[PDB]
Amino acid sequence: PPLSLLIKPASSGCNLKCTYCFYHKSYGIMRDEVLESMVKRVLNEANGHCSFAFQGGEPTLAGLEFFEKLMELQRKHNYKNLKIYNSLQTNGTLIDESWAKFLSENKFLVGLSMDGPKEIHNLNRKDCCGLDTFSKVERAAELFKKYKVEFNILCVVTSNTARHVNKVYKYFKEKDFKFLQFINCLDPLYEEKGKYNYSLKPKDYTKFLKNLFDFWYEDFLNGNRVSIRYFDGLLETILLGKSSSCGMNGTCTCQFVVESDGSVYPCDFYVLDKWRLGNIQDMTMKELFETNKNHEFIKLSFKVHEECKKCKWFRLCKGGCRRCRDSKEDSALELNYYCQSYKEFFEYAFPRLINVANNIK
Amino acid sequence: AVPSCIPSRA
Ligand SMILES: C[S@@+](CC[C@H](N)C(=O)[O-])C[C@H]1O[C@@H](n2cnc3c(N)ncnc32)[C@H](O)[C@@H]1O
Ligand code: SF4
Ligand code: SF4
Ligand code: SF4
Repeated sequence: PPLSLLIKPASSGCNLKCTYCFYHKSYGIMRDEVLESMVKRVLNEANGHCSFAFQGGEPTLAGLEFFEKLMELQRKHNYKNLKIYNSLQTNGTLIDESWAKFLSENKFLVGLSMDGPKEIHNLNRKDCCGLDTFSKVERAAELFKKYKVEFNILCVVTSNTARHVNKVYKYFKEKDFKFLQFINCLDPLYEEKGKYNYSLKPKDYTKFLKNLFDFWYEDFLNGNRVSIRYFDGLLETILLGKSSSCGMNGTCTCQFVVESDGSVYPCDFYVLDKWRLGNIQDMTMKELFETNKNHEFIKLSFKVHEECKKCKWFRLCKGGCRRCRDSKEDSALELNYYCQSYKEFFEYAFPRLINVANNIK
Repeated sequence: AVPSCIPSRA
């Protein structure tokens, strides 16, 4: 089968201090021997194609020469002539001409984190000193357009986002950003939910989804296509019965998260000792996947909540992402935290989602 | 299937 990895080449290391972030133990920068062992194993084991996605942490802290070495390894060690996909998620604050050229020439797909216009973005996305970052992220987008880097925007949805969907959507529209991914702001794993100023509560999320869908659909009607990852996945589920977004298919998959020391985990939300599968230097990808830890991680997500069983939306929703059901350590999974939001949203949007699905055949 | 924190096109 193809192989897809999520790599943290600078570990959890980051140059910012975003208020909601729980991703920034740092294993430091991935060493060359780990990088080499990882790239060779993937190219030897994968069939069809493989994908390397660089995340963190701020992955550009690994430095350009790390990524240059990566490309050289891919060039030399792809004995099967697999297709290779590379991608990078970045805060954009360190992007300069050298990065933009590299990313463009090497066909990376880039995800740039931008939470909306200046005020909405800076409220949470602050630097180490507590200062603003929006202008530096705009500069990154500017460099990406200049050098034709393919990029999507990754926007975290906080309570403030829910109150200002008009400003956020209009800003991205003004900037001609056509590929958007809205990520729910999660409270830290196993903490009491909804305790922070930024916390995205179910009633905030319902409001966000309904208003976003309205702006998206009005555009659709007017022939302006805007790709919104969640709505695309619903469309996929409607037309094909499956989605290419993890969290939308009802059960978990092993994401092969590789930390900078080579340790491997099943999902970016669960880089914890109890889910450490082993080390990529010493195990095959098959062996990691077939661990008792991975099998257990996945199988836990197969439990269907009783409310879901009789839910009219079950074939559309599937219970949502396991991370949003995991309220307490080693307690069984609960109903999705956002269950009420999906129900209220589906009642509001489903007729028009079908409308769209028909028109894209 | 990839998670929504990773950039992807459908
Ligand atoms: C933390 S970052 C790592 C890559 C890079 N530092 C960046 O900002 O894009 C990965 C993505 O997850 C998002 N994220 C951070 N904290 C989150 C939370 N509590 N809930 C949901 N998404 C979050 C970030 O905004 C970013 O869009
Ligand atoms: S830039 Fe990314 S990794 Fe860094 S603190 Fe903000 S969300 Fe977290
Ligand atoms: S917790 Fe969510 S994102 Fe992680 S593997 Fe499970 S469904 Fe996918
Ligand atoms: S909307 Fe709620 S009850 Fe229905 S499938 Fe989704 S999580 Fe389950």
